[PDB]
Parts: sequence; structure tokens; C-alpha cells
Amino acid sequence: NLYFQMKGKVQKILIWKWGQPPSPTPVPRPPDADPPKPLEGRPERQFFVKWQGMSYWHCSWVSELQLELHCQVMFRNYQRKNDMDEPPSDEEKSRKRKNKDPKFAEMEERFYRYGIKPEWMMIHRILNHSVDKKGHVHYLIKWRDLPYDQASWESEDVEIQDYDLFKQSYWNHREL
Repeated sequence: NLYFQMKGKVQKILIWKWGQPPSPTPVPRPPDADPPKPLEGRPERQFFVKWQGMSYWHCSWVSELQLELHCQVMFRNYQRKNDMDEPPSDEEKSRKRKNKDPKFAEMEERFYRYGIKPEWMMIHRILNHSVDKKGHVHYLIKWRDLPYDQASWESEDVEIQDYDLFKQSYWNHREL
């Protein structure tokens, strides 16, 4: 991925940071070469977004240009309310102690430090399911500390804490 993926429609910008420009260095060398480096570009703004209809697991980054081309009205509002030269920053000393767990560390670097509460990515319960013509199943999930109306679908094949434990609960208590 030499560039940012558009996953759907952007719902919200959670945060932004300055970042290095796309670079070609990442293009694999052929197996028949032996013993090239580009000059560093102007940093640009990168944006962490939530997508419409999708849980916090899917939050990813987009470029200023993608926001300009695809959410100009909502991006125009964002720019006018926010400082666009300096980016944004009980809750404190326990982000520290909880972090010595490596799955937490990883989630913290990837998600929580950009404004996602840990609970928002935890299954509260499964509400329903759907099947493709393929037979792949999706589950409509209520997340912890988020309303029912913010329930969202996830593929069965995803890796969320105790996903499978909840699936079995859903399925056991469904013909009772």
C-alpha cells in the first residue's frame, strides 16, 4: 500500500498529525540485482477518520487530498474550527500501568492514543447475523459503552477479544 485506502464514507475526523510524504522506496528489488534513495519531501497532514457504518476497528488514516476531494464540506468545517498548524494532543497513570500488557500496547499505539476508548472496541453482545450466498457470516455487534443505534456489522473472520465466546452465546440462546 503505497497510499491510503478509502474504506467508505468518512463520518468523523478523530485527530490529525504531520507526516512524511508518500515515498517509492517501498517497491521490491528484483532477485537478480546487486549492491536507490530519494530526497525527503515536505511533510503533509494525515487524518485519522471513522468511517460511516463501521466500528472503530476500521479507523484508518487518510490524506488531506482525499478529504479535500471527497468530504469538502465537512473538511471545510473542520479546518475553520481547528488549528491547522499545530495538531491536537483517572485517565492518565492507568494508561501507564495497563500498558505493560503487549496486546494493549499494540492497540494503544494503533487506536487508543488517537481518541478511541478501549471499551468502544469491546463486544457487549451480538444482536443478529447475516449470511452471504457464499456462506460467510456477519454479526451485528453492540459495542461496550456505545448505544444500540451505534451497533455495527463485523465479518465472522475478524479477531476481537472473545469474539468466538460471544458467537457461541448468540447461537446457544437463539432457539430457547
